Amino acid sequence: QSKYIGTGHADTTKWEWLVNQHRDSYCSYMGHFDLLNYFAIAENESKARVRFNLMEKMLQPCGPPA
Amino acid sequence: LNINYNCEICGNYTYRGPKAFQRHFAEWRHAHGMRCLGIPNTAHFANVTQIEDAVSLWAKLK
Amino acid sequence: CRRIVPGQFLAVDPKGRAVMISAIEKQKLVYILNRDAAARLTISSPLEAHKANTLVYHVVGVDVGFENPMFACLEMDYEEADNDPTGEAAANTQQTLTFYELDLGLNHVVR
Amino acid sequence: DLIFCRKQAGVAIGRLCEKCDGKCVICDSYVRPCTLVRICDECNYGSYQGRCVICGGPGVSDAYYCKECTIQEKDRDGCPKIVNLGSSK
Amino acid sequence: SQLLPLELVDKCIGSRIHIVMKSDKEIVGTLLGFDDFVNMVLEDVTEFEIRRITKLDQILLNGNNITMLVPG
Amino acid sequence: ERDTPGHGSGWAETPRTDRGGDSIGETPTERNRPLSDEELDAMFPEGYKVLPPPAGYVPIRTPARKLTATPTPLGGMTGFHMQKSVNDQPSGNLPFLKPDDIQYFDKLLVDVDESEEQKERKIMKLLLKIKNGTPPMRKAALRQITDKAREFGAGPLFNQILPLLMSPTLEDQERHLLVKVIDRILYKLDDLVRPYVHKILVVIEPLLIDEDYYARVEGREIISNLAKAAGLATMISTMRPDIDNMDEYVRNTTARAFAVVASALGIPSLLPFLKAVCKSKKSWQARHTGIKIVQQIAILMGCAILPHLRSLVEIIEHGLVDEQQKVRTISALAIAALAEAATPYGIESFDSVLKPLWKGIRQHRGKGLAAFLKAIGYLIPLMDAEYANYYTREVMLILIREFQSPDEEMKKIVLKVVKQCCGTDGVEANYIKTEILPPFFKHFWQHRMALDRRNYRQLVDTTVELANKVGAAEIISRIVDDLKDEAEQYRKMVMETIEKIMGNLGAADIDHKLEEQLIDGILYAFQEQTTEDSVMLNGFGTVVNALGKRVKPYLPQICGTVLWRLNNKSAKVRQQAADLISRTAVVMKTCQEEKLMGHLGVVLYEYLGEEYPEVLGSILGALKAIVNVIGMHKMTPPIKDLLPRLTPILKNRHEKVQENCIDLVGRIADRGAEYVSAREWMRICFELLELLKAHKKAIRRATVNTFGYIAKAIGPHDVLATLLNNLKVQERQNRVCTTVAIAIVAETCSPFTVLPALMNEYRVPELNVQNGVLKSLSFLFEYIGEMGKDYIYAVTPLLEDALMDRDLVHRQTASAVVQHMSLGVYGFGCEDSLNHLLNYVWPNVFETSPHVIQAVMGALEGLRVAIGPCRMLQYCLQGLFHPARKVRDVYWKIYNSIYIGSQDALIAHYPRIYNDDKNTYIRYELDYIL
Amino acid sequence: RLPPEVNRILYIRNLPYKITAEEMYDIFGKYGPIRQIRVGNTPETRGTAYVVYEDIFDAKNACDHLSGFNVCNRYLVVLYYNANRAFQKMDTKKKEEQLKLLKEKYGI
RNA sequence: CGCUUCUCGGCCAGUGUAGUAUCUGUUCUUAUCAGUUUAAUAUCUGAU
Repeated sequence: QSKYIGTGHADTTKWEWLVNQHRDSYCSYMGHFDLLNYFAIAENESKARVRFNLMEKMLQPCGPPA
Repeated sequence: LNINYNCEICGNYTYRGPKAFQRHFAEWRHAHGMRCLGIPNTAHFANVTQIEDAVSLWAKLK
Repeated sequence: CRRIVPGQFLAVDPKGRAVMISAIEKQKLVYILNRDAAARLTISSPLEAHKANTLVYHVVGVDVGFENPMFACLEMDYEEADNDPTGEAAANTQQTLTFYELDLGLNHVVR
Repeated sequence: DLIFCRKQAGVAIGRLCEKCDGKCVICDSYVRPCTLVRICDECNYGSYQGRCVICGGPGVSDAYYCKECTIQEKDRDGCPKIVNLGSSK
Repeated sequence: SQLLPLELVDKCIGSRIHIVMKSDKEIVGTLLGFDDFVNMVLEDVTEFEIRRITKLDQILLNGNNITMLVPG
Repeated sequence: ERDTPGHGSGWAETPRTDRGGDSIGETPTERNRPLSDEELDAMFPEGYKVLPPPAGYVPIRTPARKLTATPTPLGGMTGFHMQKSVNDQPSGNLPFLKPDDIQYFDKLLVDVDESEEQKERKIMKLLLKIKNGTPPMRKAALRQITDKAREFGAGPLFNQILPLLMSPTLEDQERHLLVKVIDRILYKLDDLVRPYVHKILVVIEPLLIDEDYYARVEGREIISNLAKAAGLATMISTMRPDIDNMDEYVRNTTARAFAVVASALGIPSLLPFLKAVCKSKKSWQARHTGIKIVQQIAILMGCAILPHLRSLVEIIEHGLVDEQQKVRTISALAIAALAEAATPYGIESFDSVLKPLWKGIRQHRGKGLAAFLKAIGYLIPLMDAEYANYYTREVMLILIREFQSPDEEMKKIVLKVVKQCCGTDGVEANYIKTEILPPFFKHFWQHRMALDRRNYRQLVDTTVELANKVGAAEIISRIVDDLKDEAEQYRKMVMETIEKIMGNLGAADIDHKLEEQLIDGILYAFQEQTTEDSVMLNGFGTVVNALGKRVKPYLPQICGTVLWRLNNKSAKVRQQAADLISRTAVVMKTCQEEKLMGHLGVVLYEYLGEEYPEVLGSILGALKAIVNVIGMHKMTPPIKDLLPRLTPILKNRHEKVQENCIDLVGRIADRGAEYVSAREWMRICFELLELLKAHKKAIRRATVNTFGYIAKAIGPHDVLATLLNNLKVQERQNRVCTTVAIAIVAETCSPFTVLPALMNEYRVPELNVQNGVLKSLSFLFEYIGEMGKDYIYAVTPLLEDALMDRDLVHRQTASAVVQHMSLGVYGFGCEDSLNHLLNYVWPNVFETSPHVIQAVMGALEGLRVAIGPCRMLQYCLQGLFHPARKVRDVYWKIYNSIYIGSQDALIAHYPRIYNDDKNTYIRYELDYIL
Repeated sequence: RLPPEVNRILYIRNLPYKITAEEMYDIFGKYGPIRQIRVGNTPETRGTAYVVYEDIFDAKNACDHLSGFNVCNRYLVVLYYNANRAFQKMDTKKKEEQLKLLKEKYGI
């Protein structure tokens, strides 16, 4: 369980849980080709610049911890 | 109980019982010293006494 | 689609010997290939590159003709980025290029 | 004392003895064999060539997984070659 | 509780036996079988006057002239 | 204290130097060594006075020796005289005290309270309830100590065990148990054990180096549990000084320790230490050890050594050249073991090793020599048969010249080598045929060898591989003539060898004349069997099934013996010949020798009145295999005769019977099953029913499957009605097998029939049969799968009742039903109900009762796949952060189990979450609208 | 010709709590010179004693004849004392002086 | 072994490893504050 990421425990902080689901949101968005294309259409960029941006936002999302 | 003991990370505090120490570890102030020290909470650090060793342990964590 | 399970990025050698496969994060495995007795393609057993808390931007087969093969894992660690209450490690981390190196004879894979 | 090795899942077919022979390994059960067992030659090697994935005797057959463990997708975790408390080998 | 003699012959089947005629002759070989009249099948039997012959195979010994049977 | 400790070592050997030198100049001129009052205050525990009676008293004592000879020779003799007692001495215990043990448990010769530590020691004699007494005492006492782990602390414990795990007279059972206590408390104490660690190994390490197989494996288990349990630097800082300890024993073992601690904490942790050791320049004894360590690492970690291979070797090379011998010796030996875990890998890592090795090979005399072989031999498989080609061609010489030694260490070695050298693809056939064989069969095949164990095996192997190359008839030809050599173990050997060979190579090569010599042989052996052993028997079977219809001229001689033996010779040998038929059935068939099938059928049929179990068993076995060749309707004891003839046997109590019988009955009631009028069957039913008292699994196994077969023959209602009555008194899950009948039955005609009977039968007030019916549903759905899409409704309300309490067990088992249902239905659209049930499940979440919980985990996991997450997750939100610990413990454990599977799905189902000051928890993406 | 376990020590029990070193020294005195004795003077060990001789075979003759021997109205449990165990209350230190001494006088 | 008589019948206290549940008996609802502890209690730890 532990070496399988996204594992929680009862000490789980708010922040960590949410950052988790962010990241996983992302590897989905890189995953599901369409969903990606959806984003691309909406906010006009490349597919690439999308994926790139995302892979920037990976570690950050929500901003610094507490 | 009523046996001399000391926790180093907490104010070099004194504890009179060994059962008391586990309770101190699952504690508000003990976790405040850890987390505010930069050593994050819960169950990996339980056996801590001195401030120094758990710093390299936390470097092993991250 | 996982965060940790391969199939996302995929790379493979010029000489076809071995092929590396990877998720986005944490897992990079490698399957070696050699044609059978009759030269029909037999698949090796896997291997593992595991490295904790490491983002793989992109992977590419490498060229070394008839060597121990190489791969390029573009990486970044976020582990600095978590344990920085400030938000400095947010900046001032640079993505780490590493070449992994298959090694047949020893048959593991070494950073 | 008795728990999995869960080292990585190779191509090596599993091997079971007389005793263990029917059992879908994790669901303990005879029901509905469908799909097939893989373990690491690390787990499975040498004296372990055709060794029981449980008891340490010679394998006379090949464990099939249940369907139950199938849809719960467990068969794909680390290689179920049980290590006892003592050194496996 | 009584021990029947035919039961004693039965258990010495496949063993070595000495068969003692009412005359001065004796045969030792493996007891293969017997009937109710105590005719007897011996295997590879030594024939003695108290060594005449080494028999090879199977001998039917006529129960008629048999006096004593000895297991061993 | 550590520095202190080693100080004490250099002490010890400085002393042995003083004494040994004192008899070195004294020889130029032990336990009995006299003692000092500090030394005398060193042994006895606390709490004793020394005395004086008097300086006149202690003067006579001083006079004692001088007056022990003096008054040894003087006058005395002793005289009894012919002529309200008290004082009953208090001895023994509930588990009782052996006489010797008084010394330990003496303080249970006092009877008091009010002494505090001493109340903890005096309470820790709970041991004795471990060491001796009744099994239940052992159990309960054992836990009582486990939960008292933290409390008394190690110190008192090990203070009070290690005497016993040291007991000069300690029992083996007592040993193993007291180990159990050491493990079990070592699941708990972690930081605690530190000061005790060495003070543990000292007992244990002997156990690790253990003749008994199960002994060792325990030992290793706990030395890990300790080493991992304690800290690495603990283990090290502990265990240096045993390296240079004078006794080779303690080194030896000390290694195997380090082997284990290394399996625990990984090599690379530990390397720089080792690598330090092998460069220790003080003395060799270390290096002898450190190298050994490399080895036992090799052996243990085995196939996994692979990655640091190169480093390890990079240690060990600097040995081979050493001035001291052993260090050479052991060293190389390690290289061997390495490669043997290396298999065909890492060749060039060994690389820089060779060129000494080859040279070393030349110049040697002795154990070391053959050792270097042990290596090279294990190398060759790792080379390139061009390079390997050359180097091979050099060795096979020295190998030749060396067959002949008297050394057995040798013959093992050179043997295993040949396996490899001439065990090669890149080696040429004839060459072996000429140079090697004639020696080989000469010096090796001898009666020295086979009496020993290993050599037996290793031999067989080797010869086999020489077959796999030079062919079959070559070998077998030369060893046939020895089936008729007298002594058994030898014969046994040739026999198994052949068996394999015609295993691998195939019979097809063998000529004719030789073959006559086979079968004549394989009888001649088979006719004389000290014990009944699988060897000759199997070895035969394979012989025949290989020869196929080449065999045919030989039957009459076989079956002739088969019968002759079969009879007499008194019964012990009978079962053997029986089996012999068992295996050769197939051959008696396809060749179409039917008169044979008349013979066997009927004459076996007679023995089924044989009273010895161990015959009748093998008898039936023969019958079974006889059935699998000749079909039913051609059976010469046509079934009508037979099957009843079996029927009464089922009482037989004894094992092998019940096995082969129920097996047989099964085959026949499956296949023919018409031959026998129904009435007979229903007798069979009411006889089966108590076969479910079987201690054994397999009996019940096939038992059930039969129960089904007949249930097909007749039709269901009765047979479940009949099963409904059965298994009333089965103990703790023994009856369940009956339930398994209800299941399999319920398939083998449309279950769609049977339920109403079943369901209704949950009405009955008798509790345990209620839960029985629940499991019935359990296995039931597990066995039906898709079909559940119907009767689901039927059960659902019932699951509601049972699932609502009477007691746990209701909730446990029922919940299991939910599981197997929930998988089976999958995605046909019946969720709605399953949602409904989810409710009455849900509250069960909380309990400590292990079976109830791992049951529930079962439930919610399956239910996940049926309902889907999103619904689940909608039960698991609120739980995560709930203030309490208890709830968070669990709702997390659930949410994990949801989480690992279907992580990919979730994304949708995390709800919106409002972003705070330092952070943004709203994922803005999804709201981009075109 | 001896079992290895037995040692110059014997555990000795079934004693009265009045009983005399005079009695003791005398009786045990038969087999050989006493290295020395201890008597449990303590709440628990009142009733038992240890005995140690200048030789084992001394003690062997002892456990031989004194086996179950009588004193007063009691039969003394007579046992070869175990060893190792709890002693390490002391430490091995105090070589240095002595082994320098043999180092010195004899020069060896 | 055969015949006769009588009776009855058949056919047209095992064991082993792990673990939970449930009764009864015994002790406490009892002075303040300081720490550990708990969802909150409780419980545990000191002195008047």
